[PDB]
Amino acid sequence: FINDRGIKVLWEEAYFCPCLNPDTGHPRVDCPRCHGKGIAYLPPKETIM
Amino acid sequence: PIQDAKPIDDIVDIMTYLKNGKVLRVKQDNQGDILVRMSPGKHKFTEVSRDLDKESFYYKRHWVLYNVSVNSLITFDVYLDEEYSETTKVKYPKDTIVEYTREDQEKDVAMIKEILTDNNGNYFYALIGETMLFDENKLNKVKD
Amino acid sequence: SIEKKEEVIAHNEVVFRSLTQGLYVKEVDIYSDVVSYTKDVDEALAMPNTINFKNSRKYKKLIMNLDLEPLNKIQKVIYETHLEGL
Amino acid sequence: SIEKKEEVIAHNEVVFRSLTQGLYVKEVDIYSDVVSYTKDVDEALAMPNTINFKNSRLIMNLDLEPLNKIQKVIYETHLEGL
Amino acid sequence: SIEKKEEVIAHNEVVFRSLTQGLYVKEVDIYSDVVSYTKDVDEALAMPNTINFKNSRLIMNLDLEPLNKIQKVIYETHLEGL
Amino acid sequence: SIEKKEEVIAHNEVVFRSLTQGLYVKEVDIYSDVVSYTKDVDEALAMPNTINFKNSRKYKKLIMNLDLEPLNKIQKVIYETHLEGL
Ligand SMILES: [Zn+2]
Repeated sequence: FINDRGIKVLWEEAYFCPCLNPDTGHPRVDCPRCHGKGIAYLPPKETIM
Repeated sequence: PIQDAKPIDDIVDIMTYLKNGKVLRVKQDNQGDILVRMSPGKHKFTEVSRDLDKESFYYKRHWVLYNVSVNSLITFDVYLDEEYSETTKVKYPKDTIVEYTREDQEKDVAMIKEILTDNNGNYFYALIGETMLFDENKLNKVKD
Repeated sequence: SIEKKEEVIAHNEVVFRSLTQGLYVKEVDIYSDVVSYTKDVDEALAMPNTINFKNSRKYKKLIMNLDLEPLNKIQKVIYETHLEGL
Repeated sequence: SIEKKEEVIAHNEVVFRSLTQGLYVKEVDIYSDVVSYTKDVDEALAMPNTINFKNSRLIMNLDLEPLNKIQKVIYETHLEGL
Repeated sequence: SIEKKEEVIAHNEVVFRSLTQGLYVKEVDIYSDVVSYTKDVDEALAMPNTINFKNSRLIMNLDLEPLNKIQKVIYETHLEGL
Repeated sequence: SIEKKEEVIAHNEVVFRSLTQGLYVKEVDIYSDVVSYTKDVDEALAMPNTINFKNSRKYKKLIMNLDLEPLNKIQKVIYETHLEGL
């Protein structure tokens, strides 16, 4: 049922980047893992949803 | 000849090198190049990196898990990361659609079979079905 | 008689030198080509190289220039405790 | 290699230590006789290491093992090539 | 064509330039010896171009290629027909 | 010895002239017929002609009058840098 009514979608999990400032607790403006957002992401997983 | 490429043929050799732990470089189509690696320690699993440059005090590679498909390895070209050459400065890449003229002044299409050069830097090209060498000007890059 | 020893890193940043001219870069243009120079290490186009700032993007064109020699400028402070008897 | 270096002596003191237990002195009484001991090397009771003080008051106990403590702090830089 | 025009000289200065590297001077030391160079033509170190200054201090280095820099700024109008 | 040159446009506006009278318009009535005149370019019924203000509507009746000669009054400032040697 789910595979039938769903749409193909890329699922990528979220995790806090190591680049977070240890003292303020807020992220670097630019880094490869996360582009200013304080949360990085894992490789995508193909999924129907 | 030129030493800028040494592709691996058998997937068995690829797996053997992965067991040894040496990094690999895996090309893609209209997409960024990939590095692949086997994780160390107790648990063995494949890891990948989107970065390509050599490790240094100012540059470190990032590794993450991924369910790499054997289809990619068997199909796509693979090299040893340490011994890979970034570019060979030639107009036409290897395995590229090209056009030429035969000995009887007949036009024909082909793909590049070999890329060669002399000691003075002049580049000669050999096409499929043509044993003789062709000048860079004599070839024509066919549009997709 | 070093009773105890400790080390600290104050700064760790990259600095570039021209191979032939022997000068250190200080400024670049919009295209990121060198505009100015100095013969002073204390005044240079420092690129941070701490743990967080690795794998930068601001100076990719500068790095690939063969005329430039990157240098890892690192500053340290080391504390040594001596016990010299009576 | 080294591009620039300088050495300075932040402190120079005399530390008192017991001969039997091996622990340094931490706290003392009115006459400066020992009431507490500590295993730390830095927190131990200490006095300036100059002749004037020594002439200005060893004096507390017969456990006669003072220890001249000297602290060296060094500033340096490197230019490590690629 | 031109209906009205006027020319004025906003600045008139002397620029210093190296003979070998070809880069102009940007920053200098206490004695005004060179410590920095720049490729820019306008940002380069410069001094007023008048005889009094010249007599009041070429003096810094043997790279004897100063450059008289003169800036012309012109105001004009046109009445272009149809 | 022009080391470098640059140009700037300060104003760009339209001004109208009577073919026979030689005067410049300054004022119009509700019907947009000419009411007044001047022999001074600095005081005229200027129509803006910058990039944004093209294809106006305020002066359509005025434009079609054959007795009037539109003129593109443009004001410029040009900076020239001279290097005259020693
Ligand atoms: Zn991050």
